[PDB]
Amino acid sequence: VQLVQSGPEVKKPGTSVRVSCKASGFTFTSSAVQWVRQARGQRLEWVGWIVVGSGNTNYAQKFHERVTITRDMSTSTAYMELSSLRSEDTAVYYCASPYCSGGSCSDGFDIWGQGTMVTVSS
Amino acid sequence: IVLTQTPGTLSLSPGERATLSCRASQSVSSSYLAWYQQKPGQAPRLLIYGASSRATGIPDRFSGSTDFTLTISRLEPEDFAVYYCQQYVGLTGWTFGQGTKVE
Amino acid sequence: NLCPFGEVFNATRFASVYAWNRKRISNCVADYSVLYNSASFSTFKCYGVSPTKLNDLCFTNVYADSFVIRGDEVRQIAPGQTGKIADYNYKLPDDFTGCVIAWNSNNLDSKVGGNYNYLYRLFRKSNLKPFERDISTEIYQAGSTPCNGVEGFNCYFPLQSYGFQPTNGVGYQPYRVVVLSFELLHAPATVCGP
Ligand SMILES: *[C@@H]1O[C@H](CO)[C@@H](O[C@@H]2O[C@H](CO)[C@@H](O)[C@H](O)[C@H]2NC(C)=O)[C@H](O)[C@H]1NC(C)=O
Repeated sequence: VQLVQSGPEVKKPGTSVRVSCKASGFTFTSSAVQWVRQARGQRLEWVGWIVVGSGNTNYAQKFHERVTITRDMSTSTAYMELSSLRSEDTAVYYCASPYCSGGSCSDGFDIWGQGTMVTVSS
Repeated sequence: IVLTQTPGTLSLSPGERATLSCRASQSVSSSYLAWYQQKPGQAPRLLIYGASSRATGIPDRFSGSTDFTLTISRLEPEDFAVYYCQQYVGLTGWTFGQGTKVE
Repeated sequence: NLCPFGEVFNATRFASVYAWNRKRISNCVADYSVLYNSASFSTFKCYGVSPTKLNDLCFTNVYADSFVIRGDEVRQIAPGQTGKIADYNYKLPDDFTGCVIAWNSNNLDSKVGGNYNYLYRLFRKSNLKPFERDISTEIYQAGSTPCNGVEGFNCYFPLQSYGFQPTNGVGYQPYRVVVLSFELLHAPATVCGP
């Protein structure tokens, strides 16, 4: 039971970044994935979440306009893309999900990815 | 919503007990509030969910409870970490508190 | 006195798969050869019966269970299968007898911008029994906490729509599916071929 996150990224200001998390060991298709980001030395900020089965998404108002979360059942993978990157966006992004087995899921986000640094720079 | 997490820093030696406080700006369902522990350099893990229930793997050193707290019955060297509260109420507007650093 | 297949196959609207429309056919002549040799179907698969001998075997009832699903899911409408449709919307028994008929209706059902009037069940507490029709809209509780009518974490609306669009690849195009279930009971056997 793990959630394995993609590697680090370096992007220019104004471009988009694609980050993803591949689930294994649990019923990914019955779970939900939330994304948060953390600047170094700062608090966790919530970005948004997706219900894996439904494909339904909700986003924090701060990023809403430029953030999209999707998923693909065939690879048990959740994806997030943040458009129009700003220098201030530099942060470590994390993904998390509840543990699901059969028809039952846990009541909180027990499974966390490792975190990927995304750098916005010249 | 705004979750106010206090103290900024809690200084307390090992072997002692501590209480961390996350104050909601409104009444919220206890069922959707949770506490996380982030050992620096690592992704956070769930400790308490539903305000009072222990997450799997959480020892009796910890327990749960607008005023939500994390109860630490006793501190061991590995229990010194930044603790965060999270609110899952509704479909959107989920938030985290500032995080309490316990030393 | 022919059976009203036109009312099933040439219907303006089809039911969502989560709430399939069961039409009972009785006391009539079922000219099955019209359907079989129409060559307008992409799928015509018979179980327990030979597709060219359908006229000779009489049944107590014929049930036409009509619904819309997407192409990739057509393979789930079969006995012994599992999956989102096979388990949560419409399940056939392992000993199912009858024929599964389906055709590509992309140019009829897809809309510009997406036709979202067709729904299927994603979340259910358990799998369906054969021919069970569950049309409840109660919020699914994935966790141990009651939803109390409110959607949120671990609280999901059980149904989701199909995004049927004119630009979809075949696997995502809509198909109209009619399953003709052949039931033989202690009965006079009223439906036969010509
Ligand atoms: C649905 O309607 C179509 C159109 O009327 C029917 O197809 C016709 O059937 C007659 C009789 O065999 C043929 O002479 C026509 O050439 C067919 N037209 C087309 C376009 O195929 C069809 O049989 C009807 N379906 C059912 C179940 O009655």
